[PDB]
Amino acid sequence: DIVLTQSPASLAVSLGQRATISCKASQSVDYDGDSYVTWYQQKPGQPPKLLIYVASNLESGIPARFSGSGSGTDFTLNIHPVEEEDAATYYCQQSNEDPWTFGGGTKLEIKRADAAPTVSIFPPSSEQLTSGGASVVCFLNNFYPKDINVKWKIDGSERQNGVLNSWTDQDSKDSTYSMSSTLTLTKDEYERHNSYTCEATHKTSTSPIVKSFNRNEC
Amino acid sequence: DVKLVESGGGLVNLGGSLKLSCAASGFTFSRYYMSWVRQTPEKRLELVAAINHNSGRTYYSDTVKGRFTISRDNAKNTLYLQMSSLKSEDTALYYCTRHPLIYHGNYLDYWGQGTTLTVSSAKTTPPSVYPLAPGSAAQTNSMVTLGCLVKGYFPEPVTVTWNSGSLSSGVHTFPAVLQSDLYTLSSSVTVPSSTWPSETVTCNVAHPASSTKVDKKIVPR
Repeated sequence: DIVLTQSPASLAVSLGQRATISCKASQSVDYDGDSYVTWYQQKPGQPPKLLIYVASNLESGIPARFSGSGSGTDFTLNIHPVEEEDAATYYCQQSNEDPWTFGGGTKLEIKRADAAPTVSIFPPSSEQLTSGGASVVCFLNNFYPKDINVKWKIDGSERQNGVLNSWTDQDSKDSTYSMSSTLTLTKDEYERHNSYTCEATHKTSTSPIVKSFNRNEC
Repeated sequence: DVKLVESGGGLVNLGGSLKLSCAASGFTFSRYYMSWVRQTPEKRLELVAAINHNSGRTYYSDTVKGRFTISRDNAKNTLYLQMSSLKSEDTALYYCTRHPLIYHGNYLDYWGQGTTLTVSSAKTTPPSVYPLAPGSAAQTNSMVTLGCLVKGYFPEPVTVTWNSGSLSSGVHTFPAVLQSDLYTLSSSVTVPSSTWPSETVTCNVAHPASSTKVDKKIVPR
């Protein structure tokens, strides 16, 4: 088999700038005037599209901002200038030897300005407590640098068991990221404490963004 | 225009079996090489199997050789993947793929939408859909955020809508995370504050494997 390793795994490039994605092959793939390497673009929830074939042939319809090159064991994809809708995971595929092999793919993050998350916190619904469960939900929406930190504090005591976090794919419209963090525990556990606090730290603030409610207050 | 639409996927047990289908249109199907390629939960792609225009030649990856069978009917413009002795590792989204003619175009010219395969002992389970509303001492700015918590379902996927589409531009639906053996995800929406009291906001939640569908109006506290 021909292992196809793609570095880096993610790359962040600003609108206008150049992105370059590498595809290194464990053995040579160049069958004479043709190196059989394909590039594919996949937007999340979308099916991949053919970008470039036989190393450097632009497939019909794709913008000239996408180009391909390379020989032997080293291959390369370039996009330049990068524009909004290039947010995607790009793949390289070998096809000179069976089995046809793919690279693990490289995500292209669009680089925009810093933006701080909008944080919101949500008590367990009556309807969940009724079933004997309690989840507290916190939303960190529309932020940039993907990098963040969430602290979940209970009565001013950091807690971490029962916390489930998810990240959305970069936003097509505004290129921001978003995350949810959900603390789960049983109803009885929920009922032994007063203050539930979601704290967010982001490189755009030294002051954490702190959002809380009291189970006892109103 | 070339179009490939695949089907027949869903949950199946270990050792189990299931046949996938891919329906083709917009091109002379009998001329083309055809393949199945699968994408794992962790986004790696792998060609499981391929077949030529006349069924004279078939290829299988070594991990599926002897368990899978690829076929085609040129009259019906359909391709098939017969799977058996299913392993957990087979769990993926399966695309069917067209090859261009004669090393002309790219070695995979066109892909379908994928159909999902889940091999697992765990059982099909619908979700609980809890409403996420702010406490009565809520965040009174120009906009307010609301949500639904879709918890304890299996397998993927779920779909979440808000007022049946009308609120699309302020919705974030977060990818699911797996716990004991159950997926939980969430979904937020933002709406002008001056709207939430007096106006309905409703998350529409469907889970196709269980034919579930529930709509939860978000009610203040």
